[PDB]
Amino acid sequence: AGAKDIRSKIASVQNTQKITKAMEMVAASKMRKSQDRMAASRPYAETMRKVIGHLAHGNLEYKHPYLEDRDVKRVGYLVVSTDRGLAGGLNINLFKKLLAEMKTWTDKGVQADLAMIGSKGVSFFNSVGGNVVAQVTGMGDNPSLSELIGPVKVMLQAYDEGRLDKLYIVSNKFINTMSQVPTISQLLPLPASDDDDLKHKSWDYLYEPDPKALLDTLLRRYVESQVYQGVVENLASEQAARMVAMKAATDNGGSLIKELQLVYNKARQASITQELTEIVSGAA
Amino acid sequence: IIYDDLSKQAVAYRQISLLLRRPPGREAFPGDVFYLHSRLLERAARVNAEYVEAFTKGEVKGKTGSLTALPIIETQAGDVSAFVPTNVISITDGQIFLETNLFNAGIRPAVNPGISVSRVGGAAQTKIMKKLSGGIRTALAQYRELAAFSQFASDLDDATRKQLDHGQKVT
Amino acid sequence: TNVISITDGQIFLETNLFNAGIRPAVNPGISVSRVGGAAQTKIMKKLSGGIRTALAQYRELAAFSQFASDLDDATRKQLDHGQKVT
Amino acid sequence: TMAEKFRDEGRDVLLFVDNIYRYTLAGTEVSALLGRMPSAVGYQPTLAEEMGVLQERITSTKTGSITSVQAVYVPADDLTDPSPATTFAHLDATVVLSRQIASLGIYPAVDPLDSTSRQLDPLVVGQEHYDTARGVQSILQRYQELKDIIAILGMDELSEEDKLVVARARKIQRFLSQPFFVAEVFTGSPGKYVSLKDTIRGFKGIMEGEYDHLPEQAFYMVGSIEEAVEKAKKL
Amino acid sequence: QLDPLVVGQEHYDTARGVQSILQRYQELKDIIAILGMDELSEEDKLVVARARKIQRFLSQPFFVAEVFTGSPGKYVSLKDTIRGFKGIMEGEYDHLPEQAFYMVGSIEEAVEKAKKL
Amino acid sequence: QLDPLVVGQEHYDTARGVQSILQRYQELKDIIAILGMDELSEEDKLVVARARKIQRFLSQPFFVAEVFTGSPGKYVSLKDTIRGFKGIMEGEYDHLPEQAFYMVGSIEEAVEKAKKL
Amino acid sequence: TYHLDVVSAEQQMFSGLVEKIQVTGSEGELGIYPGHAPLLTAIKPGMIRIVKQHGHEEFIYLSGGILEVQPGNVTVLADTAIRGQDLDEARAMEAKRKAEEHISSSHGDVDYAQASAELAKAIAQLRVIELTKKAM
Repeated sequence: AGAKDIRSKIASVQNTQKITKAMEMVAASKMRKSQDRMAASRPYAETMRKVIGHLAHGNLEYKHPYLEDRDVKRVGYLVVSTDRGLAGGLNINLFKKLLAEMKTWTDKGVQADLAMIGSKGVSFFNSVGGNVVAQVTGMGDNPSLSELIGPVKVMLQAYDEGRLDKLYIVSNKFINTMSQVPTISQLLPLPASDDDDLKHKSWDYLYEPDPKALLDTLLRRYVESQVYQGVVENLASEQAARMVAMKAATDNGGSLIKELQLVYNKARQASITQELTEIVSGAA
Repeated sequence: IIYDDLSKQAVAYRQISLLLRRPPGREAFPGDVFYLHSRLLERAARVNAEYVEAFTKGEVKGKTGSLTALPIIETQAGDVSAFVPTNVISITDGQIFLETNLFNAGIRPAVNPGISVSRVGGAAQTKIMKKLSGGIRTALAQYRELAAFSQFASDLDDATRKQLDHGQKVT
Repeated sequence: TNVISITDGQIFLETNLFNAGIRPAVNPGISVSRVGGAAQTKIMKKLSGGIRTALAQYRELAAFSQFASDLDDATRKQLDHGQKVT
Repeated sequence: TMAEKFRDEGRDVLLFVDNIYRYTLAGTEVSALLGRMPSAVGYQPTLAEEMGVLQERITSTKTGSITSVQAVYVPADDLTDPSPATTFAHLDATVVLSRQIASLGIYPAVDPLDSTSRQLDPLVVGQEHYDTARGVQSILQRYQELKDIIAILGMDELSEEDKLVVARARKIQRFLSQPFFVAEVFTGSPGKYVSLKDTIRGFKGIMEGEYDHLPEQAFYMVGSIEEAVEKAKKL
Repeated sequence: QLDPLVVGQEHYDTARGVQSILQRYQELKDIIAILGMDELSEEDKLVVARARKIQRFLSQPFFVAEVFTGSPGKYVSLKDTIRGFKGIMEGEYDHLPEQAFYMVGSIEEAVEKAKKL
Repeated sequence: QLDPLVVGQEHYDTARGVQSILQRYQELKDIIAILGMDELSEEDKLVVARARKIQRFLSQPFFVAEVFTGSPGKYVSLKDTIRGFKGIMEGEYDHLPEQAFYMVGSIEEAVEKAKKL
Repeated sequence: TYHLDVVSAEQQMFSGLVEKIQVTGSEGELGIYPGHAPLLTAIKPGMIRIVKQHGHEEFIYLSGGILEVQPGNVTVLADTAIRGQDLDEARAMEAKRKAEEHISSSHGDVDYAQASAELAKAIAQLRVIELTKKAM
């Protein structure tokens, strides 16, 4: 206590409030920019998926591995996580959801395998002891496809090499500025989609050089694009969670100044009283 | 008239009071410290033409006299809530707050806008200065808060960028 | 505030360090000894010079303890050395 | 004791005290001059009695009333200091003026959220007046935070309930403006005297969507609402 | 009397462990109150959750407080409390809800109460 | 009395330059702590490398402190002080390590010490 | 004329009506005119020639991609950087190495790095909850 120490603390709580207000403004702008960079990604994936749909399960079909439901000896996971704290409950809600289902799987005697995007997940699963075969970190607020090729190349190679039997991406889904749900979704073998190419009996492509050679690259590009989309949705969700977290923290700081100042007033009055009483009652 | 320190006057009044054994009050300043400055600064007045005519017995008739006062106060650590500094803020018509974080940064005179104000305002300001200077003060205040936000926030919008660099020109 | 002025040094024992387990609860950084090294054996005078700086750099980094997952691995070295010497 | 003379003539009086805090302080100075021991925070020992023997003559006798409007200064921004703590024990109402409501161009710049009166009780003011005041207060104090949503996320993010809440809060806020007979000098508009019934009706109206069909500037500086509509007629 | 030679090493180490982690909990409260609990390290949330368990397990229903709570009193021998607290600190009971520990006597009355939630 | 019209623009500009360098280094200390040093621009890494040397060079072995450290003491004229700091800030010594400046004295003794390390 | 979309995985690179294009298809250099029969091919890294209706030419550099033609729309699903099988395997080896050896890189968000450190410094040793008697 002592009025001056309490004043020196009130000053620092006000400073903290002035910091978190700025962090909330920054996050609220980066969220808009990140969800611009988000919706700019729809066209590539849509137009590649229509092509795959026509080419592989429309009016003719191919027996490529990625498209059919072989049995499950072990399962691979691509994990999207942030590189920055203060996001709130995002990352560990996601990690608890993952762990629940990787446990469910290993109950069946199957093994699970992980690849990590972002450093928070890396540190977490290196603490808990899950297996990580590849990782990429330090993407920051500028994810790019040039950097994702590595880990998903690893997971795909290990898929068609037989060492994996199913491939998932775990990530947060930015749905509303205020709500964001952790989701696990499957991207091998390829989830069936609606709108069969019944209308496309009208055309077929001049495949050059060969259709079986093209579909094999189209599917890789598609999977890479879905991983990138997941990374960017999670990156928008990171901002949309950090901003609400800093909102809450600014209101907690503002609600704590109101107690610190009552304690300060009490100390001020006590000091005035006990000084003036010492002067008067001490003199004669 | 410019009182160099109305703070060092309060201290001398306290001294010569406690040596006559008069009972003290808050901060050990004598009970009537407020009445010390009040009866001083309230002499800084503008007095109308009838008062001057009736005082000098008709030797001056058209004029109105006046006496401006600029009392100087010293604040510990920039605390304007202490006994004596807050007494005088209640007696005068405004305050110019000179900020150490500005002065040490070479901003001289370190006039802090927002916290410093004049309660007579533009009625005392010559028309041209009233016209040009109308918006300067709040512009600087908002620039000075925005320039604090900008400390963390790289990549600002180019509306706020044009606000910031302009405030910076004027500062 | 009289005896702190009269004496040649101070050993500040703190109740937070005492509760946390650090016993004896001497708080360096606050505590001082104006005679300093002239009151030591030259071995201790030699070795203890590095403890002062280990703890000084720790007390400068200590604020980040509650964010140590974030830190870079040079400051993490310095911080864990400070913890081990404490 | 001049107001008491006007009271005894059977009138109703209004007594303004330009600062009650300086009354308390003159009491402290005199006390220290007479040499009595200090009490709580340097204030005289008879603080509460010196205050009460004043504030206790301002009451409604059978013959007449004195009503007091007293400018209060609170030292050190502290509502616990013995001087405010004593004064507040006597006040029945409390109106706060705000710099922000002034900068927004609404006058008089009273603050509807911090102003209080311990006559706002269904027993003494009736249920309609009570719940109307409570409604407009809740309206404004939701708008108070919707405005900070808008500040950071932009107007687009709000539900289409909250956009109507904002559109009504803005019109309630405008309708609190009034032209005074004394303000003519400043704004040329002839001052209005708004009987209570008219205020209760105006706000019962705005708060329930009636008069959602006319613009917000038709409420500003108008007077009664049966004039707000006729101003709206000719924008 | 709380000295290893007066009270035995195990009791002493138990008391000092309880103090250590209640204190480490005290240091965390400011950052929890401002930034919310989610910014804690993953092995600090563990400390908070064990400290909040210990705080409850220090509670006890007295034989003279029946008038105020109805619940009957308990008499917890020493041998048994210094076992319960080791249980809580070493993470043996790290799977119970906090309210299992509120107003119970032995650790064996906490585990039962947890069957009722 | 630290203003141009009393001490000369030479001394004044050197003083304000040293204060500027140390201020920017204080800003960069925590970006270093959080992001590591390899993230800085390579003129910022020069601000750091020069700030550390300026920070060392302000130390000096006193004569009376000969009894605490056993080292002999040094007297440095104002000419050599201005010349030394004005040299460090201008990159005339980016080829020396930091420890060459600690408890050294004049600047001519920093170079004589660098050869020895 | 026909509508051409050049899109990467990241962002869209062109969209507008075209009179003709000339593209270096993997099998051979090819040219597409309005109504071209549906075709699907890889393409090699290199330029692509557009003529925006009213004949205004321009050139674009691609790292490869896939060209998909329908009668009224043609789309080049470009990509951000060269693709192969040696290069992708280099990337896969580096990514495994960064896990096998727990190499942790930093992000570049200097703004968060400044605000986080100012906040960690401000929030320290306040002990307010011992001082404000908030129970908690």
